[PDB]
Amino acid sequence: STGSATTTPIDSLDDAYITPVQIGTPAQTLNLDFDTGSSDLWVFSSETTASEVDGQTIYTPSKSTTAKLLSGATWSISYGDGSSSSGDVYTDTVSVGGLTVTGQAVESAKKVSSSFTEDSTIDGLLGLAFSTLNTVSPTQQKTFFDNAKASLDSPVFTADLGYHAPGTYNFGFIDTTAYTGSITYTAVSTKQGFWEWTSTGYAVGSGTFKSTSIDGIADTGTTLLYLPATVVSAYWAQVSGAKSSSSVGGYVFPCSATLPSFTFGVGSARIVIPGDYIDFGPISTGSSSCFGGIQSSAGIGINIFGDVALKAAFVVFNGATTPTLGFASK
Repeated sequence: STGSATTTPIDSLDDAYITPVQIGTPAQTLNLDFDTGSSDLWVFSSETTASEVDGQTIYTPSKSTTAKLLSGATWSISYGDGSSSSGDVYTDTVSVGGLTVTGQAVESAKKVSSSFTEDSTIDGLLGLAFSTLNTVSPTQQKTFFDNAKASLDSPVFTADLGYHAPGTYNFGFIDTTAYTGSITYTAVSTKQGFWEWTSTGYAVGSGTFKSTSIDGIADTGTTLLYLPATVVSAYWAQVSGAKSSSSVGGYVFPCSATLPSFTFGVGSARIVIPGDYIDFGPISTGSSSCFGGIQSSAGIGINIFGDVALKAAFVVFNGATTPTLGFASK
């Protein structure tokens, strides 16, 4: 089997992407944030505290003839941005782009933090990291991809995120019309539960490539590109007026600037992020100070290849017995 679904930016900055997902019988369609950096499929629901729902579409398990309470199971998750959610668990039928999994754990939110409430466009998350990070207790649950894997034509999914435009998540096949050149594959460590790999270096604009190993994660659920302080300083030093602002919480630059591109290495190959992709717009409405799309990871503890980086490529998440990542230009 295969699946194919369109993924759409939630706003004009590409802050996140939503993909429609069918849950239950009859289908309830919710728009979920596919997140290769976490491993829980959780949804706003009829159980979510009413004051914490503001415009989201909810899953109502009592209206699904295939929903079953997973007795005793609870979940609770906290993300790198300080947001969180928690609740109980049902199993139900879940379909993405024509690919159907029965018995998928659907984590029903009883509580969500303010940032989720405030984002009416995101009805929940669909985690695509390794199932060892799933938070369900006392019996850890499998991701949608893990449950679908055996049925797929090939044990893979691909992320093709758009710049200010729709893109695609495919399951079970490589669309060879969706990229240019060849796909370069690179080793993955699953030891932290992430799609964790080592970039071979970087360049700023037309500058020379610096060979240096950068360990990080491919994370569709993170907006920006977080890299070591040395790398980020070298980038922003090429932008007149750019500075790190403790009050704003990162590098900012004049909105009148034209930004240089940023290149990262995948083996001997190179992925170029156009400068425009690094502009995240005014820090506040109407400001002439703009927020940078490349930020320091020094306070995180891990480097993060988020959407800024991934949307410059066609990305293969290869869930074979030994997992690997593939990157192609597009």
